[PDB]
Amino acid sequence: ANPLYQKHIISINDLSRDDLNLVLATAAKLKANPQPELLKHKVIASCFFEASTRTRLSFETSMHRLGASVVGFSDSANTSLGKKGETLADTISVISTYVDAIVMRHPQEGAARLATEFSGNVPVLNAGDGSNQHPTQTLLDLFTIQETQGRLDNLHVAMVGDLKYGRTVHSLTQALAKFDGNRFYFIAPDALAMPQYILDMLDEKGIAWSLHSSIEEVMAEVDILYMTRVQKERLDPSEYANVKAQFVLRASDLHNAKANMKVLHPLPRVDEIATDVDKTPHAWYFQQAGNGIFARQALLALVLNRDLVL
Amino acid sequence: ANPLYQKHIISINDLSRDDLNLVLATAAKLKANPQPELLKHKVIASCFFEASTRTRLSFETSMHRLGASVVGFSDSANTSLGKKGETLADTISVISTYVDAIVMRHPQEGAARLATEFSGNVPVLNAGDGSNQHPTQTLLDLFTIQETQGRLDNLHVAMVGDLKYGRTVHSLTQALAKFDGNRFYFIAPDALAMPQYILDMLDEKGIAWSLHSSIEEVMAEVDILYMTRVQKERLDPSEYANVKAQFVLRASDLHNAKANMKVLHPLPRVDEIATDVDKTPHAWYFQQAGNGIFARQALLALVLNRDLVL
Amino acid sequence: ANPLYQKHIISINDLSRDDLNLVLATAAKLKANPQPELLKHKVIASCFFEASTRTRLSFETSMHRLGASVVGFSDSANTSLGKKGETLADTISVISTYVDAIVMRHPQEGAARLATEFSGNVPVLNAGDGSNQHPTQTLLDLFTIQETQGRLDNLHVAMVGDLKYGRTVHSLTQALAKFDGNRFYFIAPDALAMPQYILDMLDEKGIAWSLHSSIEEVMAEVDILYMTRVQKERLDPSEYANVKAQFVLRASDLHNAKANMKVLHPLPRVDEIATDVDKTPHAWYFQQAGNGIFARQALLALVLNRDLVL
Amino acid sequence: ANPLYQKHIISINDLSRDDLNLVLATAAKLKANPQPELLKHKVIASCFFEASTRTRLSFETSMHRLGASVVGFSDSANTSLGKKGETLADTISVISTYVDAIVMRHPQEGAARLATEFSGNVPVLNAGDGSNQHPTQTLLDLFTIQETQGRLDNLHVAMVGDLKYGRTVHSLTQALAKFDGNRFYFIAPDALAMPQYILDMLDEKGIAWSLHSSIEEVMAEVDILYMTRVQKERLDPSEYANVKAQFVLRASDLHNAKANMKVLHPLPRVDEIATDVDKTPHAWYFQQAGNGIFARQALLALVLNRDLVL
Amino acid sequence: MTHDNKLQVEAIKRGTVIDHIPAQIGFKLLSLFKLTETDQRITIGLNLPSGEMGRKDLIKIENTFLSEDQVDQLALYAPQATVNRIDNYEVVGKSRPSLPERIDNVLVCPNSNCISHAEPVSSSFAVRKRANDIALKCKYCEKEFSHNVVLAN
Amino acid sequence: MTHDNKLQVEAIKRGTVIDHIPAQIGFKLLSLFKLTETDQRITIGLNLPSGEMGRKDLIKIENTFLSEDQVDQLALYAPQATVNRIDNYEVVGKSRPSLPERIDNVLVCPNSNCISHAEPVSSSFAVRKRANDIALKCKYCEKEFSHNVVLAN
Ligand SMILES: Nc1ccn([C@@H]2O[C@H](COP(=O)(O)OP(=O)(O)OP(=O)(O)O)[C@@H](O)[C@H]2O)c(=O)n1
Ligand SMILES: Nc1ccn([C@@H]2O[C@H](COP(=O)(O)OP(=O)(O)OP(=O)(O)O)[C@@H](O)[C@H]2O)c(=O)n1
Ligand SMILES: [Zn+2]
Ligand SMILES: [Zn+2]
Repeated sequence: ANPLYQKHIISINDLSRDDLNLVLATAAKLKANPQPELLKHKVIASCFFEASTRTRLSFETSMHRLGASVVGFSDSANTSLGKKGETLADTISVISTYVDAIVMRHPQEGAARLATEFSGNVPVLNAGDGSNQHPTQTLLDLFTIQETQGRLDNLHVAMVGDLKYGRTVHSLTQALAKFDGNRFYFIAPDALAMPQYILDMLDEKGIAWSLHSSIEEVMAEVDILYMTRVQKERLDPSEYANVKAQFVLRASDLHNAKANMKVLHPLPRVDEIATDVDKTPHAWYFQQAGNGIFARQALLALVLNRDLVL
Repeated sequence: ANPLYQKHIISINDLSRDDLNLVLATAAKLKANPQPELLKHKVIASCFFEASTRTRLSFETSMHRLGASVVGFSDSANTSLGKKGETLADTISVISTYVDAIVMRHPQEGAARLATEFSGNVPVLNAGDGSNQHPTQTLLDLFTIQETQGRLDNLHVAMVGDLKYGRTVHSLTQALAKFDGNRFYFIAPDALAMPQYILDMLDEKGIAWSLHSSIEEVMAEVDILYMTRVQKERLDPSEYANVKAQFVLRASDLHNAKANMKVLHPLPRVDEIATDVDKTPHAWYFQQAGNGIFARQALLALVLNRDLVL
Repeated sequence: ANPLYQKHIISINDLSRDDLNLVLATAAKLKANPQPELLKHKVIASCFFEASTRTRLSFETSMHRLGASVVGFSDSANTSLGKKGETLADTISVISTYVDAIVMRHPQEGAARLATEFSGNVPVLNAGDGSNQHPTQTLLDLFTIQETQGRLDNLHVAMVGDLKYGRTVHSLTQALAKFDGNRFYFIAPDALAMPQYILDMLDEKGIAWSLHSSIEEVMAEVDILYMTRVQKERLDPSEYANVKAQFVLRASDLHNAKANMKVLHPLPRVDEIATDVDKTPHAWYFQQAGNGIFARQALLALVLNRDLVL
Repeated sequence: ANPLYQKHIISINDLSRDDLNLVLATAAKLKANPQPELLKHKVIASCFFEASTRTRLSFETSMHRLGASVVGFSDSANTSLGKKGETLADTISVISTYVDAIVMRHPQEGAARLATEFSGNVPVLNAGDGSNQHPTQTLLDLFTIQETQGRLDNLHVAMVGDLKYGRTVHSLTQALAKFDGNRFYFIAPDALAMPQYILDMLDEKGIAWSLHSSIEEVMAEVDILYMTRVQKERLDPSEYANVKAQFVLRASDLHNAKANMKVLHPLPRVDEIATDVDKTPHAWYFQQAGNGIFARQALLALVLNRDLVL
Repeated sequence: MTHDNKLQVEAIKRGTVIDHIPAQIGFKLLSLFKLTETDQRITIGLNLPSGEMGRKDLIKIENTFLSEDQVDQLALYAPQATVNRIDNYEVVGKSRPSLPERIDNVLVCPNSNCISHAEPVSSSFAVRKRANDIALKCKYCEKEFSHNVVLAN
Repeated sequence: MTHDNKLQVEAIKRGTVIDHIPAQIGFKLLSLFKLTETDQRITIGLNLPSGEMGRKDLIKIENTFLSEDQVDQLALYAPQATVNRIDNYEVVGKSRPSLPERIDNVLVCPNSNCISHAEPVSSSFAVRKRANDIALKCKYCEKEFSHNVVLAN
């Protein structure tokens, strides 16, 4: 039976290097020969207690591409749950009484791991829990670095944007720190800097990093430039505007990019990457989102299948 | 490969007579022998940025009757998209990264044709764009005129109701003007008259039409009586009431109808067609809605299939 | 007592030429020599069941410049009275035991006239009742026309915009038609034209009216230009934007107007009057809104005080 | 006339040391020997386009203790003016024909300064405009500092909390920097620290400031401790809860404070000041909120009355 | 030389000379058609004397030949403009603008509900001379308007 | 009338010549300071060869004399320009721009929450600290930004 069989994918900190490679090699195989009936007769719950369309449509398409049925809800705007004080332990004790895996997003951190204490043997896969984890976004980003760069080690990865509160850059720095010789360049407004617990883990593992203030200082050496959105309310209107709105990428800036460099953005991008970047070979944000299908498919294939045929 | 293969069905003005016949003969075949696995393994997105239940349940049942999977959202009341300024070019560049056709309704006119510039090769089929087009409503109406009348040319078609803002009567007059010898009778309150660009196209094609003030002036000669709803806010409460609420059909009025005459209404009907009309042989509004399934099925079969088996 | 003492002020239809001149006479008196303790110890109720803050502040400032007390409310999506179940008739029956006069604006027509049968000896003054009446707007419009032109007879008044649904333009035409020799020009989009009843009344009185298509064709002969706001809901966006080279006024258009020509507008003036008009001498909408204070002081003074010797 | 007679009160930046002392001088006079008929017959407008009931009740009570009339509104999700389409400039242009003074609080910065160009000879007094200014809060803070300490020069003032976004702490530092020899201690979380512009201004004036990490290290030397509320949205829950052993004040912390040390807070004080402080002699936030009455009486009295002999 | 006209001004070796621009269209066209985004010498004349045609404007742009499509665009604006190319010190071709079939980019849809307004889209209108006017049909809306309504804006 | 030519065109009688405009600022200045809404003959030369910048722009507006504060409004765009005022073919005056104290109308407050965006008021900024690099403070929201930032959006 494969290692991931019937596991809960709750946190990146819980997956080993080995675990991460396995998911990535299965994604590569399913992207190459489809397996449209692998999860035939499985029913999977898509519980989005917090609405997230991008993530939901992606997760359910990939459940659909392996042959599974989907039942579920998207809420934030009412869909009767927690109705009349019903706890989340209780909702999950009732949903696991009839679906074969629960995919869930929830506003509070810790909610997917609590689901785990009540779901019996139905695997729980986390699609986001407040400001804590989002594994399936890190799996798709990793898959995309690997497929475009050929490797996951010895990379020069720049992380540009709001690094203090960008929940995805924090997990991608932890995943990449599992591999060797990567070098990190953080480029953030002072108010939005990469927190200490990250930096402290990088130092302790002997991994190199450095802060720069503009992308021009580092463009030439860079393989993956991962942009994040600054949310305008983490700053006031005039802080955003005043001199910090210059963590914006444009085509002109890409001149000296290595031929292999790729630009990644978990999306919505709104300001930070100008529309003229789209026409360049380095724009890989949309192809990154399409890889969400294979990464996500691979996790559901590995978790529901004892043995995998390939 | 069939002409419609992998086309975007955005506007009626873009479909030829030939194109319209083809869709209608395929609807007739699928209504006669079902093809429940024709779109097996296709996943289709049902994006209703504006909610429309009638249209959505119809479109998804017909995707289900050809074997396809559906992922999608209905919004107007929040489902997290346009979240944080995300443009529609960007949402479509991400949805076409994983579904095989996009069906979409949107509040603004032009939105399905914009989707087309960003969807790559995934066909976009328009389920309504503001006050502009709704092809799939005109295809189902046409199918219903054809199946009940035996032809689409040489008809006497009366259009009764709010003709100024009824987006469906405007497209059905353009589609029917593709065919020969049809005669139009418009019966509208003065405030709700058939706009000039319509009349001007009919004149220029040498097609006959005329305005009448009551259905009794024309009942005897009529084959298709297409009723539209007046929306009470296009008029004030007392304008509606005062003498213009007499574009209402009742059983009594049908006395002298030809035996073949049919009453069509895209629905909700609320006032305009009295409940006693339902028991008559001429009431075809509900059977018109059921034909939405075959018209809609035919378009998805023609657009996703290179060659069709029949 | 004065003729209006203790009278109800509900429709412009109900005030004779003479009552209209009495009000206007008084209001010039109060403007000139103010009497701030005239309604000392009176308590007026400002029942706005429909919010209109401009009208509410004008009235409450009128109440306080005559030294009266004010209790009341407004109700955009809020506060209890009329409830749903609790009738307007019972609301009024209870409030007319507490106050000395009731100013009310309600969304349904005739609400003020219903009120009159429940307020006892307490006078009720209409501030707007659905699309029916708003007499205190007509009273300030005539006061501004009389104060700029010197008379209310023999005027060339142009009325422009939504003549079909501006309640103010319907009223101002009835009131100006009690005075003699007035000539009316109605420049409106033919979908939004003056109702046949205003016109049929005007021809029974022998009054002269003509309809025009753009202000530029009467600019030369006109005394009062009464712009109205075109209500874009009663229109299609494309319809709204289609009309000629519009019916909005700009200073360039004014280069032919007589020196005593004044542009009036009940406000808001989103679009139809450009800012450059504000600096010409013909602009008088803001001054018109200040005369709202003296017109409503006048009405309250005559209704609540037995005879007036100012 | 007095120097502030008919002046607009918009930014603390615009009032000289002398104007600040005049206001404070007057307010002690009105507190001592009240003059309840000073603005008899004046009508002030309380335009709160943004609700703040504490500030609104303080001002309207100031208006009524001087015998003035009040018309106006508040607008948490409600009442018509400013509309969307109707400009602030046209709202003010119309209201300044009705009243004698306008107090206004608006959510966008500079709204009060825009107003000033449209109110004619009518004075406008700012009650808050986005994150820019709130001069009547600074005026009562200085009145409380002058009334407890005896002077406004040579003070050791500690400012604590969200120094980056408290508009009140930015203002109070400008105003105290017009008086001489003041020494400032700023105890803030380094993510929420005093902007470089307050500090660069303070060094151009030669003023002494130092930054500290917890109140306990300056408790001993301090005269005024000005607590601010830490705004938990501009923070992560875990960040919010992480800081030291906090920057909240409790009586235990006060056991070293000088006898004349007073704790001030603009209010609300959810968390940062514990209830046991309320009973110590150093607590002065409630008394500070009562001085709000005498500071705003003073401003209104000097702006609307030509010279004052109390 | 003199009855003024030339007094020393710009004869060019090769380029385009747009002449008889109607007065005030002259600056529209530079903006709209983004003619200054070049390094080549441009010499422009505004409110140029034209006893010959009232008053006019004239842009001279060298070593650049603005053709076919680019010329027909200008017709909505300066419909009586004669473009002239030059390749060695004299007129090698005079070209009047004819109305095109499509006008891309420079024009806004009057329709405020049209999706062209909020999106990364280049505007595009189909042109139709309906005697008395040119109607312009938007490619997104499919709403048709008088060219006077669209150019007014 | 004097022997013009296009590498440095010649003589207008009476009026203003703004010379030594950096490349590509000339059109910017025409559109921004609305110089073109006059009936006077303007002559403009773009990307010309000259006095050492190599390549420059130049604007000639006959009969208009724009001065002292008008010239100063040109300062963060063309600080090294010269505004010659001409009368009867003689350069009777040579000004250069200096930093103004107020720059009305032309700029846009980068602060998305100030009220100036939405209304019939024109922008106004107080200017601070010459050439080591300028600060502009909005009249309305009293927020101070770096000129580099106001000069993008
Ligand atoms: N070496 C040259 C040759 C011609 N031109 C310009 O090319 C234009 C072409 O006009 P032309 O055919 O030479 O005589 P016109 O009668 O002025 O043309 P039109 O019939 O339009 O008046 C003139 O404005 C002239 O300035 C030029 O700048 N340089
Ligand atoms: N009647 C005149 C006289 C001069 N000029 C213009 O005036 C400008 C410069 O004035 P001038 O002092 O005469 O030449 P320079 O000494 O080179 O001026 P500078 O050194 O400041 O460039 C030149 O571009 C010239 O075209 C003009 O157009 N019309
Ligand atoms: Zn359009
Ligand atoms: Zn600003």
